[PDB]
Amino acid sequence: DEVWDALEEVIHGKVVLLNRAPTLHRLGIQAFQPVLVEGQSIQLHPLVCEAF
Amino acid sequence: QKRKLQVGDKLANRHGNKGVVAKILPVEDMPHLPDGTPVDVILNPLGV
Amino acid sequence: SKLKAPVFTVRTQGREYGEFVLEPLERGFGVTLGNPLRRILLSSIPGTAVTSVYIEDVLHEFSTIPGVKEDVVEIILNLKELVVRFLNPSLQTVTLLLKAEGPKEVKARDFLPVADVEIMNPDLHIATLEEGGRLNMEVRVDRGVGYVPAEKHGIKDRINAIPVDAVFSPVRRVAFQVEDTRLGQRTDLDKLTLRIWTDGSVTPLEALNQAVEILREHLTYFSNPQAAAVAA
Amino acid sequence: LKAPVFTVRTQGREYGEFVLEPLERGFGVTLGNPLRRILLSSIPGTAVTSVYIEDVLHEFSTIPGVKEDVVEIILNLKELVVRFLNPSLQTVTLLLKAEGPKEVKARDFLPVADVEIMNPDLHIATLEEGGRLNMEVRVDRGVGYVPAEKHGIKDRINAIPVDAVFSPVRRVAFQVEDTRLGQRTDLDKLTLRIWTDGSVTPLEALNQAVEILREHLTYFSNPQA
Amino acid sequence: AEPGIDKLFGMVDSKYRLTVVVAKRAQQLLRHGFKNTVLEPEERPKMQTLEGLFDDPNAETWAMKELLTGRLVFGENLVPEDRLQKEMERIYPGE
Amino acid sequence: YYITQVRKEKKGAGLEFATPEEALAAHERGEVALNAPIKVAGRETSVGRLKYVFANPDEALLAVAHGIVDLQDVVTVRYMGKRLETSPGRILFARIVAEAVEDEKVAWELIQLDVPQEKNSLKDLVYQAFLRLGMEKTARLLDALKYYGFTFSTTSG
Amino acid sequence: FGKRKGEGFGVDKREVEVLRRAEKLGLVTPGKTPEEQLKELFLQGKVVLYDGRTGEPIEGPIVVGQMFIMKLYHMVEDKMHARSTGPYSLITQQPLG
Amino acid sequence: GTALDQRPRVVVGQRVRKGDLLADGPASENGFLALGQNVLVAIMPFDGY
Repeated sequence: DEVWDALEEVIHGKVVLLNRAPTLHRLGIQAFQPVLVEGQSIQLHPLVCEAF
Repeated sequence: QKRKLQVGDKLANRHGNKGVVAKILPVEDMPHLPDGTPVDVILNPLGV
Repeated sequence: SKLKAPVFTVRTQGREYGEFVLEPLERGFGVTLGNPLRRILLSSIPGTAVTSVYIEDVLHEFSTIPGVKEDVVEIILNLKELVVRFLNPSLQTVTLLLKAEGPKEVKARDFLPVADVEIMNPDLHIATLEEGGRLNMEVRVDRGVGYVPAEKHGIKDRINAIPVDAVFSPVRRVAFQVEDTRLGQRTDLDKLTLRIWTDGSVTPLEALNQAVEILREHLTYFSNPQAAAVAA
Repeated sequence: LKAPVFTVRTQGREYGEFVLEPLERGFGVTLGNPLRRILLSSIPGTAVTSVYIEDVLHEFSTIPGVKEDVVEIILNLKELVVRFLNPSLQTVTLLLKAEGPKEVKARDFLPVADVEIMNPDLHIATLEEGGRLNMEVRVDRGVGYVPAEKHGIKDRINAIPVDAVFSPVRRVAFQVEDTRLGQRTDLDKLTLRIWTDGSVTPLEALNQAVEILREHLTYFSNPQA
Repeated sequence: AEPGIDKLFGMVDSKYRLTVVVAKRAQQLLRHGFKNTVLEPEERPKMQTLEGLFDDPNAETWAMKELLTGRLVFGENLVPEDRLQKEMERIYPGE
Repeated sequence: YYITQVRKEKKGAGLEFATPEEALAAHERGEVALNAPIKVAGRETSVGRLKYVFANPDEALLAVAHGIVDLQDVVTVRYMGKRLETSPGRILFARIVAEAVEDEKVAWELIQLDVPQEKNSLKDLVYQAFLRLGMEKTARLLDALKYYGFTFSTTSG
Repeated sequence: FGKRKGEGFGVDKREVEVLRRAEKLGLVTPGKTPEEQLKELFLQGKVVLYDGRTGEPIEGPIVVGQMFIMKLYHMVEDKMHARSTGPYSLITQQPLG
Repeated sequence: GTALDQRPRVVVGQRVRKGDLLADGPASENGFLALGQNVLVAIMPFDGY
């Protein structure tokens, strides 16, 4: 568990970049603050299902 | 391996409703009929 | 699970607004508490409000008043904003008196003092008077709970009197979220945060505690069996 | 000031209607919903945790003499509902062993002291002639839903852990009906209905639930920062 | 979005300038120790199980924060590039 | 959209209040009878505007929380020194926005609550908010809208 | 429903409160017994539904039923990767695994 | 990848008719094409999920 807490510590306020297949304008890639979640897929904010 | 339905999986009806499983609700807090029988799945009407 | 005995933490500023956070809680318990706690807070909390009003020469609720800027309705509206507090159970009600004349700004403090009734709300603007501005009125304040319209309670003081919408419930609003917090390996864990807006009668925290008390109380009701069974 | 009439109905160990009336307007839901949601989840009970079969080494096997593949069997096994008569018992290993032309039912397990199989006519599996079936199942007491994946239980290294569905609650329905009682019409008469596998009784569970809820209200005890 | 970003685009002639400033600030913020900073006194960045972003999680956020004050100085060719690094390593230990 | 909406019904009889005062009280006897529904063309008002009048918005939606009034119904309500013929829904929307961005007075200015909400109205809002108020406040606004949108969405059924 | 009445149970105050909005919406026909209204509402495909988490009903009836739905070849095993560091091709030094 | 086992659907000492089924295919349910399940669906929006 403490390892996890350290990972969280590492993440802090860093961001990662997310890209979706056919990258047609620059909003084809955007950066987000990562958030650990249960499960096995990436979770996306619905508002920028427009851009990608 | 026995592969239960994890989130991220793909489900679709015969009429061509492609969708991803995106949330697994506990039985307790998902829409149920008058008699305590709950529904199993929840499709957006906006897909139609 | 047990040592996870949640942390009830609080941010309370003044007597009108409070944020109460309680985590971590087992899967989907945030709703299990938050939803029925709010149902209590908004209805079954015990308070006071204006229930009916008599104006000297005014007969209908719409009628405008000479010498008075504000129409009847806006005044009764200002009454619906009024918050008093009785000092012992025995005052079932109180018919409050306010008479004043000539160009003054009429505040709630202008209401003539009664022994056991405090006005938490002195500065409230009641109405503005003109030259030749006579006003005279009897405003009944009753004990009660929740919201009760003019229709449902219909209060008789004087035949010229007019019932008022009853804003008993000291709570102004409740709102709440249950967001995810994590605890090590486990992200799905439930973090309940809620917010309570009161008319100043009672602090948010007091409201809460009363409401939970009410809940526990109701839970004690499952203790007096009777027998039956059903079929046809 | 009301003091609600708590009328209790009961059918065997499975179904119980619990009526509370008359209640403050809109308290049918205020009570009969957190209790529903609690009853469904945090109620504890018993289920098959792991199985082991003589000649089977993994869940994807088939036994000779036996129609059902070992998956069909562990699925037929999850249906097993077993009362412990003594709340010291965290676990019990039941033994089945039968031969010949038979339809193995759940009753066909060897009796164990303080345990009650609730489900005697449960169709474990189907042996023909010279069909041999012999196994040890491990029932555990526990809470909520726990896959085999998570808990990974084996007494021996030919076991196969099985998914645990502990909650002995089948369904929970509240019902909120107008009772005009005396003076005012808009009162609620709340009667919630509970369905149980028999391991616990509706009543038992309802009371465990209320307790869980009250105890959870106790967490609003001391504020802080 | 991130703390007071409009105020930071207001601070510069080019959007990208801000990025360069912030980047370089976080860089020296790390390189020549972390006590490079102009603001620690009381209430600066923080994190949550002990409390210490008061030592060393995220450097560029520190940059944005400092920059949000008129404490730092940014400019095309303020100081000769060499005597800069000399002075930085000489004034602050922490290697 | 569901929340920012208004009904109409069966003014089967030309319920003209615009003139008659015998049309305030008596047209309401007719209302509490079997006749004139709570939101219908009484030209200058719908009975619903006569009947319920709110001082707070907080109050308005106390009332709404108690199932006296629906969000898509039409009442009179006192926001920012004006007696407004409005839906509780609309006033709430207005609040949602007004809350997301601290500055209530602008929040009022840049929204059109005299009509429902379709993607264009919203678009224009988000633009304007950006313009006048700025980036990260528009961010918060956006999430706020998304929240209430989703929540009201599901329950609206 | 036929069962519901004999079992000992008529309408939920919630059922009523959603039938309100139902006839106001034009789904049920006013003047009728809630029983017959619910029949109407049923035949149109929709029934009362309660939120799990609030126990309040959903302000508008909602169609439900049995749907045949399937699990496609696209599970999430074949799908989720995440590289830190590792091997690299010999001519071109871009990585592999 | 998919598993294609056959399951048996008949009993010891059961008579049978020509063309009647004896064991089910990979995705067959009592000799009907069984590609998925029948679930109880409600068709409404949900809190953005």
